[PDB]
Formats: sequence, structure tokens, C-alpha cells
Amino acid sequence: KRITTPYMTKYERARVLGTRALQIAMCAPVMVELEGETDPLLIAMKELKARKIPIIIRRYLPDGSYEDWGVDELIISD
Amino acid sequence: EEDASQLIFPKEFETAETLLNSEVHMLLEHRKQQNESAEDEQELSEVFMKTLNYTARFSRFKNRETIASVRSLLLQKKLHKFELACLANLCPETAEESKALIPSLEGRFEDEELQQILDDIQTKRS
Amino acid sequence: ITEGVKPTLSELEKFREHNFQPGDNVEVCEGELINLQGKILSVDGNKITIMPKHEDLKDMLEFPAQELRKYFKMGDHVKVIAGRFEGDTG
Amino acid sequence: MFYHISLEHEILLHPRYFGPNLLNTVKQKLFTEVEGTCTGKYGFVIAVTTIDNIGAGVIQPGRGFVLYPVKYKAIVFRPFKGEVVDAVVTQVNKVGLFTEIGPMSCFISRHSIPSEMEFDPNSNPPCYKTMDEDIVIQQDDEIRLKIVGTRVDKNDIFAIGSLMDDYLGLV
Amino acid sequence: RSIFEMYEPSELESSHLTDQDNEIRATDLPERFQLRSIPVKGAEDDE
Repeated sequence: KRITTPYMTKYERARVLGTRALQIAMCAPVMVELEGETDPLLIAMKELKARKIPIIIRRYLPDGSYEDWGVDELIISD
Repeated sequence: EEDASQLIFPKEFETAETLLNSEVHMLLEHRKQQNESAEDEQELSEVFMKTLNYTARFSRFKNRETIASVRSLLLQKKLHKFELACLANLCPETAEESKALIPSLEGRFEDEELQQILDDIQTKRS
Repeated sequence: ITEGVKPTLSELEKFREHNFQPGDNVEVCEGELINLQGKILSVDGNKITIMPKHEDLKDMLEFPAQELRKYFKMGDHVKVIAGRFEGDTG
Repeated sequence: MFYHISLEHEILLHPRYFGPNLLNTVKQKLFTEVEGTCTGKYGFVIAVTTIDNIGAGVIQPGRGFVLYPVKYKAIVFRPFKGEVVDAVVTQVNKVGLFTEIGPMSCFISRHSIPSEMEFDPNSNPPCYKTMDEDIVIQQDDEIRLKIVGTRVDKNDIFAIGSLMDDYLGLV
Repeated sequence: RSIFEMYEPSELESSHLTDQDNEIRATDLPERFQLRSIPVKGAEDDE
């Protein structure tokens, strides 16, 4: 019974990319085959394109409730 | 102020679950049996060893069935939770003895009503 | 300087201390109100005017510094302030 | 006395532990953490019996550290004043009698012990004899005692007793 | 007011002023015999 928009806002996308890049920089298991790159930000972008980032966004609503979305669940904008 | 003699404990502990000597003994024994298996595991510590060799010397009935029966025949009364573990672990001889032991029993029940319980406990003992 | 001296009994001898910290327990030595333990809330010099909170008595009485005595039930944390083994706990 | 309650604890997990064994690592960390410790609120924890559920990890901002609030059903040993518990005498000395209250070790003093219990230091194993003997409280013997005072020395429990009774101890 | 109510017990016992110290100074017999844990009583030839 989720009513929030099914698209990924730019703010959420940017924050998720930065967070995944940081987790990767701290030596973490990737969720996609690396074609031959070492930039953690690029790896996070590739992971986003592949839809394999193990992160779910907890969007809060004005009342107080919150809806948990998944990078592989909601549609990506860019 | 915290004095079990007068039946009074903090709020977080009032809703606790009482444990018996044989009960904790079998729990730690099952834990050890589960931990020794499956190689590549952090072995037990001195606390577990001392607790084990401490609770093993006070197992009044190793049979979980006897533990269940004793707790069931004990819970049928109107005594508080604190009165279930102390008495179940002590197992005194006579009613006057048990009353001198726990000052709360002084005037709480009848001499024979407690003597019968003590005799039942001593008989259920292994 | 001659004004502003106010000597003490130590000076008189050469030429009583009350260490009642809060949170401690004290009884009533002498007086009709004997055998009444209470908690320390207020601290002052001579006329301490302690306001104990005895058991079975929600009210708060008053006693001087001489009508008091550090009492602790058998078995509890005890710290020494002034003593041979000062700074020890048992 | 030993009890069984449900406690909660938040633990951070470094991004390196991500993978298929994430839950396993959280449980392993909880075991290595809340086992044999002591807190002034709940007392000394022996071990953990089980874990109710693993909360939803909240990745922190600007920190790869994600914290999980896990609730675990564990046993705790927090002795209070007035309780009576069993123990085994560990040593007898002229300064007092030593025992072992499970994860705790008490100590009794001659002043509390009756006037009958004199000393025997010249023998190899010291022992308090109730003046006219009739009952031995030597090492490796089951003795009860009433906790008349408790104390926690920085995650270290040590209570105190007394003795001048006969029917919960050694008969 | 007595000096014991003022001075600290540590300093009092360091200065030796308690009733026990007065007894040790007043009573005869060597100080090391009075301070021994067990008293030093007499003894007949049989013992």
C-alpha cells in the first residue's frame, strides 16, 4: 500500500551513488562484474545501471510514516 | 532498598523469568554440546567453565521431566516468582525450617501445608 | 593586623569535624527520636538542620549535627574519607 | 540469581563484512560482545540464549558503518541484597572464609561467624571449626550464605555474607 | 572538645594517642610482648 512516487529522485540517486562509492572505497564486495575500472564512484554508477546496489531507501512522509523502496524495485530516472 | 526478603525489585527485573540450578545447568550443557561441534569456532571461556562446574554440583534432578513436574506443582500456589527458584533450589527438610529460611513464609501459609510441599520436593528429588 | 582574626580551638591548643556527604545514611544517636535512619539531603556547618527521609514517615524531620551518626546496614558500599586507610573501599 | 530476559544492543558493522554471511557476522559479533560482560543496570551477563530479530540496518551518513539494533534473549546474573545462594568453599584463612558464588566469590569474617569458630593455621589446610567441631567448612564443600551486601567493582560483582545459623548451609 | 573529635584518625594513630597506645605506654612488660596477637601469660613447670 505504498503511495510515494515510483521514480528515483535526483537527490536520492546522488546520495545512493555517493554512499555506494564510499562503501566500495572501504573495501566491500561489489555486486557486478568489473570490466576493468578502479574508481569507486564509477563502480557505484555501474552497479546502479545494473540494478544491484544492496540499498533500500527509507522515504519519510510528513505524518511520520515511512516507505522503504529498493533500488531494484523503483524505476530509475537517469 | 532492594531487599528480596521484603519482596521488592526494580521494574525491569520484576518481569524476569526465574531459573533453577538444574535448569541453568542443562542450558549451559546444551550450549557446550552445541559449541564443541562445528569446527572453527571460538571455544568457551572461563566464565562458562566456572558456571558449569558451579551449576553441576547443584543439580537436584537431571531429568527435565522432573524439573517440569516440580515447577508445575509449585506454580499452582499463590507465591511470587522469587519464591519459586529459591525454594526449588534449597529443598529444606521441614516447614519450620523453610519458614526460618525465607522470612516471607512467616505467617503466609500453614505449617503442614508447607511440610507437605517440602516432603513432595524431597521425594521428587533424584 | 588586629581586626579580623577569629581563632579556632586548634589555635587555642597550640598557643569537631562533620563529613556528612549527600546520599549517605545517618541515624539518631541521642534524643527521644532514637533509632531512625534517614538520607542526607542538605549539608551545612554546625547547625546542619538535616532533613532526613525516615522509613514509614513521608514527612521530613530536623536534627542538629550532634544528634546524628553514620549508620550503614550490614553489607553495602562504604567509602572512608578520614582514616588510617583513607582512600580505601570495602 | 540467574534469570532469562530480552536485552537490546546496537552494533556497527564495517562495510568489509558485507556479503552472504552478513547476518552470520552480526550474530557472531553479538556473541563476542554480550557474553561474560557486566553493566550497572542489568548486572553481569553469562551468555546469550537466542536472538529475537535483527533490526533493519541504518547506514550512517558519510560513514560506511551501518548499525543494527539487535534484540537478544540472554541470561543474566545480578545478585541482590537478602538473597541466599549456594557456593563451594575455596579457601579458609584466619582473615576469613572464601567461597565461590558462581561468577561471584564472597568472603565471611570471624566477627560475623560465631564465637565458636576459632582458627587452625598450623595445619596444612586451614579450617574454621565451630569450637567443638561437628561440622567442616573446608575447601570443596557446598555451603549456603545470605547476601547481606552487594558490590560491582567495574563489571566485577563481589557480595558479602555472614554466618551464625544452621539449616540453610551445611547440616 | 577533645583532640580526637578534631584530628584525623590517621594522624591520631600516627601520633599514638588512642586509649590502646596509652595502655601500652602505661602497662609494664615489653612493648613487643603486649603487641603480640596472643597474650603472654605465665607458665608452671609442668607446662
